[PDB]
Amino acid sequence: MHNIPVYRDITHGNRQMTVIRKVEGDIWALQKDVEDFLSPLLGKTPVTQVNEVTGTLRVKGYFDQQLKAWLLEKGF
Amino acid sequence: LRSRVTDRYWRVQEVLKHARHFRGRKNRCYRLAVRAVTRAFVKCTRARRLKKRSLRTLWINRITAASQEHGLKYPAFIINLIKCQVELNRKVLADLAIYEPKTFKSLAALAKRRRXXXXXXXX
Amino acid sequence: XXXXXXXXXXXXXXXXXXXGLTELHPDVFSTAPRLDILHQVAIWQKNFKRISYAKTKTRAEVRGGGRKPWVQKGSGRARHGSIRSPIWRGGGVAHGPRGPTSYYYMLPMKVRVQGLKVALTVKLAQDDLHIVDSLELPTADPQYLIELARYRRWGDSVLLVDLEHEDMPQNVVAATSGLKTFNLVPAVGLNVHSMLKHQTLVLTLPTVAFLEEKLXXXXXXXXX
Amino acid sequence: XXXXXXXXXXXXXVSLANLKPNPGSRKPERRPRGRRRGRKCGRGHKGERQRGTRPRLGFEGGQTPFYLRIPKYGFNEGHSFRHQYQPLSLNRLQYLIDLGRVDPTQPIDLTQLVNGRGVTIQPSKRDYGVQLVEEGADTFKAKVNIEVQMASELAIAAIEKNGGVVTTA
Amino acid sequence: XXXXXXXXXXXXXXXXXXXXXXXXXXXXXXXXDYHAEIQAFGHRLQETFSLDLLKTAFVN
Amino acid sequence: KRKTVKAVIYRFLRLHSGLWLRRKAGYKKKLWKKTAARKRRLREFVFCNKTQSKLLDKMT
RNA sequence: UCGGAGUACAAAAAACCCUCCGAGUGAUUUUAAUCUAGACAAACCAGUCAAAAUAACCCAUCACUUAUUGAUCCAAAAU
RNA sequence: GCCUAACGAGCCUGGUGAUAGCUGGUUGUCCGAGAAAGAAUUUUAGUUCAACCUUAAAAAUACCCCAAAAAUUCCA
RNA sequence: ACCAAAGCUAGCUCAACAUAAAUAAAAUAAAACAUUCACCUAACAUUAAAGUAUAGGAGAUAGAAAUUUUUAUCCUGACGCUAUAGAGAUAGUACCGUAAGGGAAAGAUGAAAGAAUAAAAUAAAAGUAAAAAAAAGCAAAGAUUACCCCUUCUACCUUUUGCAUAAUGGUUUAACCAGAAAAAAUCUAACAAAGAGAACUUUAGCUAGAUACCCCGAAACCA
Repeated sequence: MHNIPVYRDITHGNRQMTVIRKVEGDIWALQKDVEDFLSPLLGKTPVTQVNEVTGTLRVKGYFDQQLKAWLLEKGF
Repeated sequence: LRSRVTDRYWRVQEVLKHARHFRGRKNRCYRLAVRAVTRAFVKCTRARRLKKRSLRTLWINRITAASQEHGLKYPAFIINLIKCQVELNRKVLADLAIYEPKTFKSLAALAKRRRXXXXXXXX
Repeated sequence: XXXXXXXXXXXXXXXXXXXGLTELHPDVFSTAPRLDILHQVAIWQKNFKRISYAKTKTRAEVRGGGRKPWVQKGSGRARHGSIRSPIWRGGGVAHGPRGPTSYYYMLPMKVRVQGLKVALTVKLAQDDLHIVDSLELPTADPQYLIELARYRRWGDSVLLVDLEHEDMPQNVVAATSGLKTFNLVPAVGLNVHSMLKHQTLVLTLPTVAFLEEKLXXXXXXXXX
Repeated sequence: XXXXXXXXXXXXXVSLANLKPNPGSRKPERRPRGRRRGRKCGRGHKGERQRGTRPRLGFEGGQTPFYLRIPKYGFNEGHSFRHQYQPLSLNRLQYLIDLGRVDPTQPIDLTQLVNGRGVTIQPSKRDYGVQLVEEGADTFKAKVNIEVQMASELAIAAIEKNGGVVTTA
Repeated sequence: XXXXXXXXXXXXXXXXXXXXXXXXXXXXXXXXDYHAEIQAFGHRLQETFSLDLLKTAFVN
Repeated sequence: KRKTVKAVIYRFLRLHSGLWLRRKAGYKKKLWKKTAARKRRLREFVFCNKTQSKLLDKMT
């Protein structure tokens, strides 16, 4: 199989946003880790979690490379 | 398929319930009842807005009368009350102008006193 | 890997026995049940069962003629065409149901499958799901079933999925005869509609076997 | 975490009456009846827009249409008689090698590529050929035989370089 | 349902031409007991004693 | 099902991204007084405006 | 339909059955070969300027300065 | 002129729910924002994109704008 | 309390199953019109090819074929409707026209007449009940008395730059009566380099659901 889901969301034609799906463990801790990781790099931490029956991690920027690398090396 | 059922009849019943005491078909027919109801509400708002104006004018007239009884007019009394730092409303002032002539007589005396003192200080 | 352990209580269903032990591992269980999927599945199941027999007659389908009732001008009356017009009390409706249709639609396999799966999870975690080794009804009478449901304190509505439909007459005969509380259905005929219809689920070992096989094969086919 | 929180509390057993959609799932369809937009149902005052007889699309109002002022070219002439060839990247191939698919030379063929869901269906394409456009070919795995209609120069290059076999039919 | 509202409108319209006399026992909707009344009577007013004499006071 | 307008299909070309392409008009005749550069640039292609490109998209 | 000068006072644009003149071209000599940036104007469609590279040499004047034309499909001297 | 009480071409039925850019009409509540003219058209009582406006998201910055300069056109 | 409403039942729509001769047009669409026009007269099954190959004042529009894929009976009714709905139908009657033809309206007591059991008696219309001291009123409201005079206000709707307008529509009441189309998109979910029930799409897509384009009217033409 392939490691982790990766959702590239398009709100409009020329506009792009990043979307992650819950895989292993609780979403809160991983979200905090995402904030702490993206804070020095981006300068800000615009991380938002949308949870109904499952969850969606949405941030402002493109971290997807670091996303895949992180969730790969971690193994979750 | 739906039905007209009692909905329209109940709405008409309500409007006609509010259409009571009206004259003629307006207390009977539905359409004229509505047309009269709209006007009734508009007149309600407008008259409730102008009620303060009517009461104010009436009070001003009464106070003007009670003032003219003492030899001074309404504007002079108003000015004197302003310089006397009196924030008393014209409603209570009119009530005193009716039931309690003594208080209004005192205020008029102080008014003439302030007017005479200002006219003597200006000269 | 989190392994869920469910206890299967074997009932010999004669009377006064709640004692039985079997270790079950229902990997079919889901963390959070989807209300949206379940609702869509229910709505769809309600949708494809619609006959769509509603019929009316548009002004063109009215038996009445298309002749003009009077002259256009000079008559003093209003301008009017055929009396089958919707403005006439002798006419029909234009926007009416008369034109037929089909209210059903094709729902993706993963959606309905995950629907049955999630529903099964709901019934599972709700304690309303019980697993047995087999089923016995030696006396085969309504009174026995009623007093059994009352003594064992089962749910108000219990859906029994046991048989493969090819055997065991003694059970089916009494179970399918004049019983509002209990409902019968083969293991291969198990559906989400039937589960959501009842407040309590009771399954046997072969039923759970075929069910978990079908659901694991569909989950493995949906994951791959 | 939600399983434990749902199993901890005793709910209403979720009767069919307790079924509710997620927020924003189904739209509250707008009905023209009301004082919100008066009597025109959003069609505006008069005009031909009000009528159901309103003019057809692709019409500029009687002035010379946009498409009529445009010259002609053989762009559409191609889509009919063109010979169809589908390019395939070596990255996809090495990806198939890394997916744990069939290793040996003999069974490998286009059919096996069909069964692996790695092929593009060409029902409307007559005389369908198979071509290979090079990409993702850096340090790709070795000893893999590939049989295609016509392979590009860099494709045959890349394949033969690592010891692969190119079969041209 | 339209039947319940038609029955309620008919009962409310029937009570206009017919006026029933006031009853003392059916006056209060909830059950009327001696202790409840004297308890509230004790909670409202400052001080209340002699429950027997109090009950006797309302007896005719 | 909808019928695509052939008038658009012939003289217009849609890419995979949804971009429309058309030939420059004016090259057909009366080139005697026209500059060779004009004809040269009229023999090339041009992309349609998004407003009209959408209209041509709905017809394809 | 188009161009110029006023109405339309020191970047644009701006009407009337307002007001002056001009065009569907006329002539004399050298000749405008291939295409890469980047802009003006512009609802659509039509119009202007053009560094620079390559191959081969080493457009211009009058009609005050600009005007002096025609978007599709269909025919022909032949491609 | 007449051809069954109205004949510049009868009446009945059917095509037919002919066509109408016109005219006469289009029903419950509350909240926020909120339009009067750029060129064309066998076109002026109609249309097609600009001049506006509304919804839902993103990346920017924008204006009132003084002296360097050409009532304005530009910019602290 | 008067004319009056309110209480039921016939009745049917649709799906499935059983069982003495001879090229019709035109109105219309292409906002005119002239070549042209899905459609209709008889034969013409599903998936996909495909709105493709082509045709067309190359305008509107029209539009395949080669080829592909398919399947055994037995299991009946209603998220169709009631005297304005559903067929017009208690009926092609009464009646109209020379004729062809056009075409209606119309029943309720109770288990039992055993003829006073019922239960409301409120829709527009007049009776029980008229204006009332020398006073003005798009018809009320604030005050005021258990009623009124005084003071404060230019009908509704439609059409318009603008209507109380002496511009339009309405006797009143009841009832009937006019926004039903998803491509691309926004949004809710399924899975994800794959989606989707052997059909298509796809440099984050794909699938499913949910969101926006109403009626009446000619003078005439043709058979």
